[PDB]
Amino acid sequence: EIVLTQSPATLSLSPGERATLSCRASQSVSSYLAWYQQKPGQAPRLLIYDATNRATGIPARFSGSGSGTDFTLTISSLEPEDFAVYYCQHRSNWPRMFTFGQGTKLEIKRTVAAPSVFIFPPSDEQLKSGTASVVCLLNNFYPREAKVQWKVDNALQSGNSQESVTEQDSKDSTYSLSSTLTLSKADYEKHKVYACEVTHQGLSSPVTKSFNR
Amino acid sequence: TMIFDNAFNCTFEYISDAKHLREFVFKNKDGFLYVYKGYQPIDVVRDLPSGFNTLKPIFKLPLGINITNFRAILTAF
Amino acid sequence: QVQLVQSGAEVKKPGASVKVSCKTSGYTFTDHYMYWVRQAPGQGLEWMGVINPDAGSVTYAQKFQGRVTMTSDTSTSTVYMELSSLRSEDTAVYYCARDLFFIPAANSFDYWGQGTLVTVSSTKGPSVFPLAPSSKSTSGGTAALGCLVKDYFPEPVTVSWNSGALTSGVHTFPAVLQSSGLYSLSSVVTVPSSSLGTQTYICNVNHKPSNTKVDKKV
Amino acid sequence: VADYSVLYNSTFFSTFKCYGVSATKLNDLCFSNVYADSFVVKGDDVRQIAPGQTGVIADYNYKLPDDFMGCVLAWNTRNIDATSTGNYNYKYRYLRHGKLRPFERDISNVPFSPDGKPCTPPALNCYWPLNDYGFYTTTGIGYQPYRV
Amino acid sequence: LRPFERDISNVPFSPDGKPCTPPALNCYWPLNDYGFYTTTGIGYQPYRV
Repeated sequence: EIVLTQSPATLSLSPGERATLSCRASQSVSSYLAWYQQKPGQAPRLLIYDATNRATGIPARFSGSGSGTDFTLTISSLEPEDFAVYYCQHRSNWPRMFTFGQGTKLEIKRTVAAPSVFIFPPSDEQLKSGTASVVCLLNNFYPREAKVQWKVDNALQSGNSQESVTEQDSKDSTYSLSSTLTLSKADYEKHKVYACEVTHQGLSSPVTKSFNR
Repeated sequence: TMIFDNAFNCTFEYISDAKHLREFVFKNKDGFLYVYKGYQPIDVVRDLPSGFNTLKPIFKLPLGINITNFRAILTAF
Repeated sequence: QVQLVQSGAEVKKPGASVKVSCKTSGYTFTDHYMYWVRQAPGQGLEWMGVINPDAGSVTYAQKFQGRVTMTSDTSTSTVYMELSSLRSEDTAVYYCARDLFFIPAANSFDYWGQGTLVTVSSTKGPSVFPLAPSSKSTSGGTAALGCLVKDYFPEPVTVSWNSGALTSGVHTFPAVLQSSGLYSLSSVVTVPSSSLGTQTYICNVNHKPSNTKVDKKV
Repeated sequence: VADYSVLYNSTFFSTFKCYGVSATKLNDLCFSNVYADSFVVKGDDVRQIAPGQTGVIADYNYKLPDDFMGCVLAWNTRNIDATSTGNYNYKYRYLRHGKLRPFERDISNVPFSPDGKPCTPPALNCYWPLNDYGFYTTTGIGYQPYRV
Repeated sequence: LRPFERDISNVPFSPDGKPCTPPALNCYWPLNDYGFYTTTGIGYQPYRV
């Protein structure tokens, strides 16, 4: 089947500029391409069908183009309620096939903020039941790039750490990250100095916060 | 050199250690490799000489392998 | 107005069959192609799943050929999907969308449904474990708290602070699938250091399937 | 159980132009469900019914998709559905907001108007959205009733 | 196959020749996992023969 490849896969722009979304196929397919607009949390919505006709309800700011193998989506004016992921669907001819792409995120461009570094030591209530976990707070950061690494006696740690990132806020246009280091009950008392390494682009030096038990 | 190429999935290891006309006939039936052997002192170098040369079975290793080819004769002749 | 109403959540064992419907209304449901999609968490959806409601012709994908079987009902105007051999990577939200063209032709999707969250795992319960408000990490004039919940897979819940009183710092961290097979919810709040001790900060759990509400003070 | 044999033997077809696949593959490949159509064009409207052609009939009367797979069957009816006194029995729509979709039905008799405020048939800027063809028998080869 | 034979292989499957890649349209994997569980009926159970 014809696969769809998206090289950019991301587009960080400000409300008011023009979008440069792309959707490239593998072979020399026809113009039977259709984009979509799926708001995170809501249901997807059709944007442009057949790559040459405007759908119903879509404003005049959306206008797609492309022919054969060079497709692009050019938005006239970006709107604050139009920042979502856009998927393009490619259809075959004979065996009623339909193929989809990967999607391109459209985040609102904002100035690089300093990620607030905070660490929470585990409470005595969780130590009685085992599975001690340390949480490191990383909020108020624009770029989705943060390497959260623990310092197990001036060493590294991986595999037992899972990170969760929230969506872009609508008030301050910031993100939130929370990492959890899954450990054991008998293993927490083996070490005393626990630190959280924060690697951010806007920070000139990696901020390291530790606590003494 | 073809033996030491790769040993990904190996099984059924069986090493039996201890002019000229040595005839061999291979038969694969129901997953059984029948091997026969026979010897006859000849002197002509043209082709297979006349005779009967009753063959004797030597090995009957099944191996459960559907054999379809045979190659890799000796070299340095 | 054309609208497609689906069912709610449905948890199924790893090996049983799932039956999810797709009720359509607002138009003449006689000549219209019905499709089915399911966006996996982090991944995407790629398969046709087109079924003819009027006739008895069905079409499946290549990866899902004998595992999914669909049917239609011209009387109730509602299609049914039957996906057997549920794997651990198919637990996502299933959607059913119509087509822009009629049965002889084919086009993109125009009218979407609402979603059907399908999960294939075991069930469990949450546990409210408050964090520790360390006074050493209070640089910046403010402080921080937390209501980190333990591992629990079914999460049709929402968090707040003081029954929705405080609306400053309500960023809820999404859950992640740990190695055990459950989800863990995180929720912090940024409050000034001057309000430490005076103002109360107690999260509220509204887990309906478990019928348990534990309110623990940090 | 189709045959596809009563169409290749006779040669009374006006324009036997297939689309999508060839006429030879229609006898071997299986079909899940077939759909037939029936309409009468005004002679010179056969060329407009094609995956890519436009005009006055393939825009708001009978839309054909660009990826259609079938065959066009047209034949003259100058003696079966023709009348010397008048054949005012077939009409067509020529006023509608926006083009239609492939395989659509727009059976209606409401008046036509650019903006809203539904007007009456007797008006100054509002007229009937349909008009009779007017098939005759003493005209040229262009104005002839063809059944497609 | 034939009686008492083995067909250990992992090449892709295709009706005609022209050895294809696992990502294709008419070429699929010739093997499939069983999927044994413990909360099923008496039919879908692992039996060692």
